[PDB]
Amino acid sequence: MLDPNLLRTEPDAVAEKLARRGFKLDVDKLRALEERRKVLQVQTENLQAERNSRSKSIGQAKARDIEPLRLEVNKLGEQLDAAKSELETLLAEIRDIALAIPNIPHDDVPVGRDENDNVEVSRWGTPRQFDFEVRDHVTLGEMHGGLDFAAAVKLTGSRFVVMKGQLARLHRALAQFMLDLHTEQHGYSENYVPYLVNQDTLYGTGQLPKFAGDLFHTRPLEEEADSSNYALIPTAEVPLTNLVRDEIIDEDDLPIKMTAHTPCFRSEAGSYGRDTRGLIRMHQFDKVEMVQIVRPEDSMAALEEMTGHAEKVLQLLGLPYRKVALCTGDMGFSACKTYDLEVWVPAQNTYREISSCSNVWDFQARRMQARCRSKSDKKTRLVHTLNGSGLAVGRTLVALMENYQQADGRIEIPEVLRPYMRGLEYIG
Amino acid sequence: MLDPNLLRTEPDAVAEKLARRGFKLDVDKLRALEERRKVLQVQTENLQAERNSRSKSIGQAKARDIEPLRLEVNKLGEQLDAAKSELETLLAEIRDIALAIPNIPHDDVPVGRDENDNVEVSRWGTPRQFDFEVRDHVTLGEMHGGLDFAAAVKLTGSRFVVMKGQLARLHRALAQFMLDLHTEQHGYSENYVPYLVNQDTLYGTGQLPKFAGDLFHTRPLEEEADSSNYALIPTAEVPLTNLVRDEIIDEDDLPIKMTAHTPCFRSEAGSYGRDTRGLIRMHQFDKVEMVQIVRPEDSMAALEEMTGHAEKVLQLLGLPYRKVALCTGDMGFSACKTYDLEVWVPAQNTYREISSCSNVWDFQARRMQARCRSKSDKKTRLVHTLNGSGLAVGRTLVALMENYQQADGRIEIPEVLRPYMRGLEYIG
Ligand SMILES: Nc1ncnc2c1ncn2[C@@H]1O[C@H](COS(=O)(=O)NC(=O)[C@@H](N)CO)[C@@H](O)[C@H]1O
Ligand SMILES: Nc1ncnc2c1ncn2[C@@H]1O[C@H](COS(=O)(=O)NC(=O)[C@@H](N)CO)[C@@H](O)[C@H]1O
Ligand SMILES: [Ca+2]
Ligand SMILES: [Ca+2]
Ligand SMILES: [Ca+2]
Ligand SMILES: [Ca+2]
Ligand SMILES: [Ca+2]
Ligand SMILES: [Ca+2]
Repeated sequence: MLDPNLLRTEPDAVAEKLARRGFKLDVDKLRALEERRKVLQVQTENLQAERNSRSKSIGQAKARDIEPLRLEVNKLGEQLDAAKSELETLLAEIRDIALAIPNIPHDDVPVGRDENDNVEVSRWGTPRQFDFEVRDHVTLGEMHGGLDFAAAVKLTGSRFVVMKGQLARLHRALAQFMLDLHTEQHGYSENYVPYLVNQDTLYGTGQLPKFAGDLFHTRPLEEEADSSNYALIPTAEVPLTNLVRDEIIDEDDLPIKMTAHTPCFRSEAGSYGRDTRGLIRMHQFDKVEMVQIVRPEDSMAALEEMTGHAEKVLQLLGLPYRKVALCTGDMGFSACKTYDLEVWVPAQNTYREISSCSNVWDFQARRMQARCRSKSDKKTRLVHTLNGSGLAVGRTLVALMENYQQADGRIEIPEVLRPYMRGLEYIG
Repeated sequence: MLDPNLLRTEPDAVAEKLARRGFKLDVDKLRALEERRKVLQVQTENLQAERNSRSKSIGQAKARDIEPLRLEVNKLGEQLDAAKSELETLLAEIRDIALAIPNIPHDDVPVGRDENDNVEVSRWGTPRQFDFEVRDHVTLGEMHGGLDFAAAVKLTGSRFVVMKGQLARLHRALAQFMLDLHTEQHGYSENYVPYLVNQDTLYGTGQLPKFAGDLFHTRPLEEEADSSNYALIPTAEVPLTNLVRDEIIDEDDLPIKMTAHTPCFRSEAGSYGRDTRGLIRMHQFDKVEMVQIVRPEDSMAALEEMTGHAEKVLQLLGLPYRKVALCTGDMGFSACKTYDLEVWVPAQNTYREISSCSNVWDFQARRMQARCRSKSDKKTRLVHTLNGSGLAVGRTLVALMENYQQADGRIEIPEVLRPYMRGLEYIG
């Protein structure tokens, strides 16, 4: 959600910023609704005042015949309810527009139309030169009998996997290493969160109203008929960021740095036939998430810090990657500025996204009413929120298996993971 | 699913066994449906033969006028389709009865009506005598700021939790310790499984057709409209046992011992107001599961082995418990024989279930068509399946926090968990 006073005072300036993302703001519709709203607001508030006044006249006369007065108040009450419903219908119309508007890109963001207009910022590591024909992680998984997509189709359907034996152990070791790194070295506090969330949570981080189709939704439970319309989380960013919903945080307690390891569930609608083979694009994947709740003036510095935390995962694992500044046309709905880390994937002869690190500015904080106050200044402001993959575990397994594969298909265990695998040097 | 030949040859004997569970088998209805089935089966198979024959007469005459013959075959085809639909309606009626029948209890199971008729088999450890008033895990969680039920209601709703900081780390350490124990010492192979499963999987392990109401169901995805009617798993027993669905296993490859650490999702319908406070009864809980696929003659020995594996978790953690033989009236739908382990919970002044270990006999194997064959004997048989909690992680956290609490609320970390917590001795 953008600042409503910024949409009211300068809508042409906002429309100009949003045009860089390729989003057309309907300024004329917003203006026409806002002008009708002011007419209905005055009518409604006059009816509210007169009804409140005629109700007090009854109580007055009750002490000192209240029948003609009771009829007057019941007609006024009907008129007010009608005026309030008509006003509320217009408010819902404004909201349907307001809540579908993506975040204003920060000036640091380079202008572009799509991913081909993204800017490379840095590169670390040198892609391995192989003495044999590179096998992809799917072929390597079949060789070890460790990645079974056919069993997952039998259990569920497409875009699911069953991992077995040592490769399952390896995927667990990766998550353990990530959580320990962020909690022991990077100052994040660990969290266990619900994997099902309500509508308020989804509106809070921006999945609702515009991206219901990106989620798996659960039918309500019959003994919780009106309070269990839930959706599976698409990322731990959703429950973690909402932990500060309706809160006033003492600025001394900022930054709040949270980490979680969760499964993530996505419908993966559209882009038909893209990443059909393997673990890159699944309906269920594990991800170690980093979330930061910070003071408005520290979010740009927190983005650099949190991106470096995700980069450290790749560096310690010895995985070559490139850091990319996403352009205006390739950013997510909530982001005002994003960096993607793209890991080297030897069988694809390219870098593939393994992390997305974003500064959300005050966009989710406005929706959640998450604020901070200095006891000194004695003034509240909305916080800034940030989220970053540290990392997507399935895609890290893809990168690890492919970069560390041996001639016979054995997987060399990265040095930093060996204490997580009882000092095991190779799988196979 | 029970043996259909056993329901046909001796239904009174089966009804007698099932009566001990408090289940009334409708023998008269099954007999009446079975007798009508034989009438419809003969009519249908005669129509199938005559249609196949009149179709061959056409091809014959095509080489040598085929119009009166084509009309005859189309009328026969309509008659057969009608006879097949009528037969299929009767088959669905038999199935609705057959697939709602619980497993026949094994003779080892003591006869009883409910949990108060269960038999204690053994006891290990001595409940701690405290020098202060015992705090429950909810009060201890508030003291540490580590178990937050209010944040989870905000994120989702009731029967959910948010764990924060060191108590979240502890819950993770418990799962790590369990998976390592079973994989390193007990011969289980680790697995990463889908947390969403299809209808075939749910029918396979017995959740369907009778217990749809015990599950969270997801609405179908619009781009997978006819293949995404899924449910969240209530236990890793569901995806793990189904890994042998439609398989013929070489008996040399038995036992297949599988472990997984997953979240588990349950609607928790009924028993209103039971275990309202705390982690004992949640909509989402973590559990380290053990599953065994064995030869029919080894399942009773495998039950003792798998129960001992769950007991070893409690012993190494220094948690007093009691082993209970469930009576006929307290067993789950699929089980033919179950042992429950009940851990000491100091604030409740009682033992609470932390594990359920079952021999399912060939009940799920029949539904899944999971079989084994000796290359020697050259004869197939249905396998036996077994499942056991090793353990429910949330309830282990309850037991750990309460049994290891200090006077000031600090949590002493069990010795065996200290290598999982970087040698940390206490939380707080
Ligand atoms: N369907 C998918 N299957 C597997 N991995 C995926 C899938 N979708 C995304 N990822 C991985 O998850 C990472 C983070 O996803 S994101 O949508 O870009 N961003 C977020 O979810 C933020 N909360 C930061 O993690 C991606 O960089 C990618 O590595
Ligand atoms: N709703 C719940 N919340 C928390 N823990 C639960 C809940 N339901 C069951 N458990 C725990 O999970 C254990 C196993 O559950 S069970 O239904 O008895 N049996 C199974 O699921 C079998 N697959 C063996 O694990 C129970 O012994 C109990 O310790
Ligand atoms: Ca501070
Ligand atoms: Ca974001
Ligand atoms: Ca992205
Ligand atoms: Ca063998
Ligand atoms: Ca069972
Ligand atoms: Ca039970």
